[PDB]
Amino acid sequence: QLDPLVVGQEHYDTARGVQSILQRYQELKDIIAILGMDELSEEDKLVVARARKIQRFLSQPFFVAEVFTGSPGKYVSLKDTIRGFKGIMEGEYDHLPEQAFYMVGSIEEAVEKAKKL
Amino acid sequence: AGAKDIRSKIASVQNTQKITKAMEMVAASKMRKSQDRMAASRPYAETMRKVIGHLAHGNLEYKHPYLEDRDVKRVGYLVVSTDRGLAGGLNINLFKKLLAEMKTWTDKGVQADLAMIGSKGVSFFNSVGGNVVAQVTGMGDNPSLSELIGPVKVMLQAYDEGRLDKLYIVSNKFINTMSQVPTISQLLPLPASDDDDLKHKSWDYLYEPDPKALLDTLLRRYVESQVYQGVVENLASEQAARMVAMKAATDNGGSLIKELQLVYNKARQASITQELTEIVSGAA
Amino acid sequence: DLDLAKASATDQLKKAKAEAQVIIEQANKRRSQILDEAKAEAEQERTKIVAQ
Amino acid sequence: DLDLAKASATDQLKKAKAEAQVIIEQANKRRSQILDEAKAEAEQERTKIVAQ
Amino acid sequence: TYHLDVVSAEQQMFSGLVEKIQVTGSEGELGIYPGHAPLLTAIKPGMIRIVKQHGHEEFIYLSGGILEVQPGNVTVLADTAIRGQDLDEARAMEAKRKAEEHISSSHGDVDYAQASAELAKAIAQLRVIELTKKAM
Amino acid sequence: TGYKAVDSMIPIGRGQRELIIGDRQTGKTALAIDAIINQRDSGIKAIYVAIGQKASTISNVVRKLEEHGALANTIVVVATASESAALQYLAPYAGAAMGEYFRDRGEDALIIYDDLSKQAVAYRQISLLLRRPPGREAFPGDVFYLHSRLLERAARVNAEYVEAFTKGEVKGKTGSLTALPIIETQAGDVSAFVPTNVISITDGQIFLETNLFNAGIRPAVNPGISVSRVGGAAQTKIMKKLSGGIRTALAQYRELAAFSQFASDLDDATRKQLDHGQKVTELLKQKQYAPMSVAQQSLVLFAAERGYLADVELSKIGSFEAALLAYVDRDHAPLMQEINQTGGYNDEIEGKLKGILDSFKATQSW
Amino acid sequence: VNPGISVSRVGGAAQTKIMKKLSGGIRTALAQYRELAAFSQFASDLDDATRKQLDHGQKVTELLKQKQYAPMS
Ligand SMILES: Nc1ncnc2c1ncn2[C@@H]1O[C@H](COP(=O)(O)OP(=O)(O)OP(=O)(O)O)[C@@H](O)[C@H]1O
Ligand SMILES: [Mg+2]
Repeated sequence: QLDPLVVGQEHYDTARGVQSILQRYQELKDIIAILGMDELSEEDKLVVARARKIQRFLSQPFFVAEVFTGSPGKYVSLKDTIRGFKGIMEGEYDHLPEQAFYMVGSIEEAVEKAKKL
Repeated sequence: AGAKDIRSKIASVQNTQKITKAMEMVAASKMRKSQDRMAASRPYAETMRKVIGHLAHGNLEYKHPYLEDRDVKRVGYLVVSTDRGLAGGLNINLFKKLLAEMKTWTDKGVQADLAMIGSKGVSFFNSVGGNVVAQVTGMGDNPSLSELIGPVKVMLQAYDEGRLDKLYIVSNKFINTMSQVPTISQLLPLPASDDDDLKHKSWDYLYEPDPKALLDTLLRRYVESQVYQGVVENLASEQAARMVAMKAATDNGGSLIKELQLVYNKARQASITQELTEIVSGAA
Repeated sequence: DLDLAKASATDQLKKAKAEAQVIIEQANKRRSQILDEAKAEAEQERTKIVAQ
Repeated sequence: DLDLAKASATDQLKKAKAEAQVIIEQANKRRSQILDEAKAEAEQERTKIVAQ
Repeated sequence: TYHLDVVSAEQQMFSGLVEKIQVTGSEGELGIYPGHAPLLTAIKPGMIRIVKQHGHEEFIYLSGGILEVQPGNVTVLADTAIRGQDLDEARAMEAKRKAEEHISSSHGDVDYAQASAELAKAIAQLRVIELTKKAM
Repeated sequence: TGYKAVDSMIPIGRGQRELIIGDRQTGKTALAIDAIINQRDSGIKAIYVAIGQKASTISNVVRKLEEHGALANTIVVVATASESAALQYLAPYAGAAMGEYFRDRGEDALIIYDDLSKQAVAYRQISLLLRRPPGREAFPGDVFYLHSRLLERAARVNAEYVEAFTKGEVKGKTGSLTALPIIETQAGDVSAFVPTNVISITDGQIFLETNLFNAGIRPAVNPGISVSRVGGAAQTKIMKKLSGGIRTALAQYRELAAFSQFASDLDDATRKQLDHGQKVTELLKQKQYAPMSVAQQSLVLFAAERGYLADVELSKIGSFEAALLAYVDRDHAPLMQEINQTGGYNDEIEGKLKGILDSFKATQSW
Repeated sequence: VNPGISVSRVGGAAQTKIMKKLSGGIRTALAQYRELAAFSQFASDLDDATRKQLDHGQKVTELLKQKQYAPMS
């Protein structure tokens, strides 16, 4: 069911963009390992950070995992999910740390954690 | 064993063989470009060496420290090395030749100092414990002279300041597209020329402003060019050595495919029979 | 001025072609809208006639 | 050579003005073709769904 | 006319036939016509004018060098970067510091890096020997 | 089949047996039902035999067949995943008999057997439940003679055979039945048992590659490993002329683009082959239910082969292809008619197609 | 013991809170070591940033080794 005709072009484009960013990061990972990060081009040094933040943001605290972690769970609507990923890929959050996205719910919790962090 | 585990390894060796073929192709192109850049560098050194030979060994031979054999108490080497792996034995052949010639020197009780081009030589000589005193690394495909200036300057300053009494470059000579040899050659005091410029009897230069300062600059620039040439020849030797090494690795992979496919065939036959025998013998 | 005229002709051509493309994409959006209206009408028409 | 330059510049500008007017007129033609075809398909789909 | 070479330590810069040149020798401007007597001089950083025969004029920027002229021939052993007592001492100072520390840079061969890492992952943990009964 | 990739690279003839083979979820069923839908407005009658399919797939298939109007042409034979294995094993033979009725009367039929591998599993179940001895992978001994005696019925029969069978009621016609069996491989191991049997039976295979399918290359036909051994004898002349290079050009492009990843700053001669291959590989994909007529495919391939892409080679080649089709459909329909009726190719038609692309490139946008 | 190929589905629920606190960095250090393990056969081609992870994961692996019949409190 993941095609534009049933999910809409916005959802399809967001998903394909996330996959493309993560694939490009998986490519760059070995150049980073051998050469070191300071050799990457300035647009690749941005793909790296944005992929690393995507890779954090799609983790999530579950209500039932609380007994494993103590932290409360979060329920995220599909609208907030698309809004968050579509914002991250477009650079609206290039100013936040990476750990601002780890184990958060909606992107509002990301900005509020960074403000706290 | 296991038929699937072996087929997975067969695929992984085929993928390795493909990577090594691509590396062979890339190296075989870089070698041509490098050995043409090698030929683009001859005229400067040749025409400067003819000038130096006219000033130094011709008529009215001027006196300079670099020209004459002062007594030796310590020795300096400029060592060229790669920044990269997969080149075969090239750097270790060169460094073992250096350590042998440097040990022969230190039998006589003389001290030795090293300046390094390239990261491999830095790593090896620090593991060995050599006395490296200057270095440049990360030359890549693009060796500049304006980066050689530094370590050559340190070794020239140490010579004229009277510390170093002999100066060498240590490098691989590119000879054939499959033959390269590690060599040590003397830079300073200036090697003797074979040719005699007695046929330049018929003329002399209008030296503006004055010959002695001009001969000083000429000798400094010539040592620099001879070092740059030794770097570019070693870089083309690196590309050819990587080409040959990746060729050999591709043939080793191709043999290992045969040996793994034989083991896979035996495994899948044994699996077919052990299954069909269990089925047939189970039916009372 | 001969080479400036060449740059003016090429700019005029590319400007006109991009200006035509915005007209075409406006037609495509209109088509998508009017077909969605026709579908939603046929959906309601079905629900009424099958209840009857 | 300046008189030749003026002739060539004016001729090429005349060609580019004609080609721009052709491109945009055909873009309007395409747009009209799309909008007619969408009207016909709007009824073709509606009739299909109601017969279904 | 006479033959002119402008040669750097890296690559050649000019090899045409010339009617005259103008240079700034260290001891002043200097204009070489055909047949000029043998001469040797430094030249200062700055432009050289060539007029190729048939009178075509062009300007080449030189970071310095040595000019040497011969019977029917001339050459400009041009430097590739600005040279000086201080610049060269700064470069030697950095070359010394990088060796007194153990700081090293990264080659720019991204192609070698890609192929090296793909081969390093591909060759890892094959277990191909002992699986293959090759002794060696 | 209405697919640019197959109709150019892998031509199918009336009476051929072409194996649609590939891993799970790579467009096998889509490619088969789009071939059926293309058969609408041809003399060919279509049959779809679904073996072991879940009922939702069959519901969707029938809705799409009637939606695109192809259903009035075609017979649908159903043995769903929950029905007794006897019904699944004996289905394709019923479909083959319904098709052979048309074959024996001097008409043309086309039949698709969906998952012959599921028929082989249903025959294995029914065989083991009767205590019959097993074979290489527990499949009974005669599993080859299961698929063989089915696929050998797909044939073209000469006019004397149909004349004698129908007792003289039809004289000039030759009958044919065309089979497109589908086989599902696991991780692309073509050398499995049932796949290498069916590959030893048929006259070609359309190998569908999963890593091309996930990269958005749909349909994901893999050149080189896929062939038609009947070949250009079935192909129409214009398609045979235009398509001669495309398959080898694509295979060498793929190997060169595999090399490319390790070689930046590469020769400017291969830089052009590796662009033109990347454009042709971008051009040959198309949307789910859009079959394309021989004239539309022919002129798109003429555009690709005679260099008219190289400026638009940038991007938006999909919009270029759609606009080119709509332009040619507006003006030069008498030529599309000539091409669709005759399939012939002439220096005069070559000049006409040059004039079409020259007029399109100068005057339209995408 | 081969970590990472070996699983416990009980996890920290069966650990003292000091152990549960301290174990997560061990898990992440060995996971990074396992990912960066391949490059180890070409260690001095690598960058120092990844090198510090590679030689840290070796030191953790060396720290887990333990003699028989010496239980630790
Ligand atoms: N040309 C195409 N363009 C876009 N989507 C396609 C195309 N072909 C197939 N798909 C989509 O890919 C999916 C898989 O297609 P299909 O069902 O034909 O695969 P399959 O191999 O027959 O499946 P299975 O092997 O599981 O029976 C479907 O959702 C289908 O809509
Ligand atoms: Mg399917």
